[PDB]
Amino acid sequence: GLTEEQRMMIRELMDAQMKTFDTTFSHFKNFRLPGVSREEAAKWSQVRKDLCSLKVSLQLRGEDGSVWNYKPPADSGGKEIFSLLPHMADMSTYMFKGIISFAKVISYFRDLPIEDQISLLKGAAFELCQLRFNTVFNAETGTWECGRLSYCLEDQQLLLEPMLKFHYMLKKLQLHEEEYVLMQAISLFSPDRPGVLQHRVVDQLQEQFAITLKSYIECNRPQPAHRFLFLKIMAMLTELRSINAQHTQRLLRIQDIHPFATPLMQELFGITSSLTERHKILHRLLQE
Amino acid sequence: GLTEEQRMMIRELMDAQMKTFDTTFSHFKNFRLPGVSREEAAKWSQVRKDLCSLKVSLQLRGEDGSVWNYKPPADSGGKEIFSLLPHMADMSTYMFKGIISFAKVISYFRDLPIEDQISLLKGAAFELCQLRFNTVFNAETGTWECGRLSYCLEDQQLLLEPMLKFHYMLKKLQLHEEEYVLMQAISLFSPDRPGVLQHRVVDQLQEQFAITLKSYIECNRPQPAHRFLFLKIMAMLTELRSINAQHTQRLLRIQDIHPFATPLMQELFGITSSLTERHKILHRLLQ
Ligand SMILES: CC(=O)O[C@H]1CC(=O)OC(C)(C)[C@@H]2CC(=O)[C@]3(C)[C@H](CC[C@@]4(C)[C@H](c5ccoc5)OC(=O)[C@H]5O[C@]543)[C@@]12C
Ligand SMILES: CC(=O)O[C@H]1CC(=O)OC(C)(C)[C@@H]2CC(=O)[C@]3(C)[C@H](CC[C@@]4(C)[C@H](c5ccoc5)OC(=O)[C@H]5O[C@]543)[C@@]12C
Repeated sequence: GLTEEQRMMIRELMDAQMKTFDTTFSHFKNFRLPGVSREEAAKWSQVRKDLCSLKVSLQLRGEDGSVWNYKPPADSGGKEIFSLLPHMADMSTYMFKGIISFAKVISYFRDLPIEDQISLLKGAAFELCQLRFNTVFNAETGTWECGRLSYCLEDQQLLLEPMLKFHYMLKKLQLHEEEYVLMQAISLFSPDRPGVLQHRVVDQLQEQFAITLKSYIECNRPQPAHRFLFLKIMAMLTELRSINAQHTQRLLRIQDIHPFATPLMQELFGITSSLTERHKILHRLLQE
Repeated sequence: GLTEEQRMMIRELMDAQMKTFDTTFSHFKNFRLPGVSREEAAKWSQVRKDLCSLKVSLQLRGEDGSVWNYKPPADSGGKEIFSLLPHMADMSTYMFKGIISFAKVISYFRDLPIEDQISLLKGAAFELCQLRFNTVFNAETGTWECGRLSYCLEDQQLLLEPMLKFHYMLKKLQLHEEEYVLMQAISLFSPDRPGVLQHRVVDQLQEQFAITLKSYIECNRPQPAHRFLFLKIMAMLTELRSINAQHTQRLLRIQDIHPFATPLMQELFGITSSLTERHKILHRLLQ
């Protein structure tokens, strides 16, 4: 059995997840929709590879049963490849606000100095976003099922995209809600994000989330399908950190030649004195 | 061959058609799109019948190669069934303006008194719209191809709807452009529309268009096998008159419980002193 502190810890994380993850996306509104020669050669070739890996069609089900479907242009060579970027920025921004609320509700996060709160969220927002997205990923259809919104991979050869491989591999672990939310906490409380000052405090917090996860698995996963599950999850978290870094770089290349990121995204990802001045939205959201 | 008069009359109609039928729908813009308790319940049950006979899906192909597609809901029970009415009011209004412009170009129509011009257009506008829609109808895919915009039947049992049976049958006749525009003229110059005063003058003009059509077919098509093509065309026109009456009743019932018609549609369909004063937009458009 788990200890009382471990049971209480899982209860609090799960309560926070339920309060701050709009899994039906009911309150995601007012978003944008696609309308109805030197080193620049190499910059465009890269950004074209970057966006082609991120290629999905979009579905919007009306309350009535009606369905709008958007298929992106099939090409790659001009401003047509950027047509979903405003929408993607709005969705991402909505998800990031839910993750910021997730952190704020957690006692262990609330008590950190506000500058470390900023640094941890800068370091983890994309990671916790993928973890939440994975819970609504349908691996059979290659579709993220977001309430009335659906994102469907265009189309083996897609497993070559580390982002997509992550989602398929994580889904195959068949994790419980408790295990997702402990992955979120472990990634959130990463002691070695840039700018974090209380390394030792955050590190001791992370270690207790990891011990709670390992213990949860031991009490609830007797089957041989789940041998080494704890260590697989920890490896997946290390992979998520690498995919995080590849995205930060990917986003900056796209932003350079085609601005699209929202102000909160620019703050989270470093797009241009002290930590609190340079992140006024994050600072405001944390004081609320 | 045709008489030189007949040849000139066909050329006038072809020129009017060329000037006023935006066959690619390039200038249909700014249209609306479906957003992202006694006798009254008996009115709703009839309007539900009226609307589900008028259900298509909507496709919009962007210039960049992207495609937006809209599927309408199942009837259920509520205002969801009205979701495409604003868009259709915009399509119809666009098509009606092109038909008013069509009529205006034609010497034989221009020479009629303004009140009969109004009456003939009120009587025939919907018919000429369907004749023009037929020319962009793809019978194999059940789709009206309107440039970058398509209306697709969803789906044998749809041949039960007179409107759809009309488009499939007319398409099967494989008419020439010249035969369609003569069909438009014969429908437009119908003497028996409500309010027409110069019945005999209009009847004689219609007969000259019918005679021109009959002779066109005699002279251009391989005599036998097209033996009764003219009469088949005339029977399609009769059927179009009845579809026009059914749709007017349909539109009026829908309008009553869910207003959607544009001002021009209100004038054309009688939706509320002299015929001019009750049709100020039509009057303006004709001068
Ligand atoms: C692979 C991809 O296309 O991802 C698409 C669809 C998809 O296949 O899977 C998931 C769910 C993983 C993926 C999650 C995700 O992270 C978002 C929401 C993303 C859309 C584009 C980006 C990457 C956006 C960006 C960055 C640069 O150009 C756009 O940057 C962001 O921070 C995030 O919005 C995302 C989404 C929906
Ligand atoms: C069967 C149907 O779904 O018809 C659809 C699609 C279709 O399959 O075929 C065509 C293309 C011929 C057909 C032509 C047509 O006439 C319009 C534009 C119509 C939509 C509804 C109506 C009838 C509208 C009305 C009246 C009452 O409620 C709306 O009134 C009007 O005057 C016209 O807009 C029309 C349209 C697009």
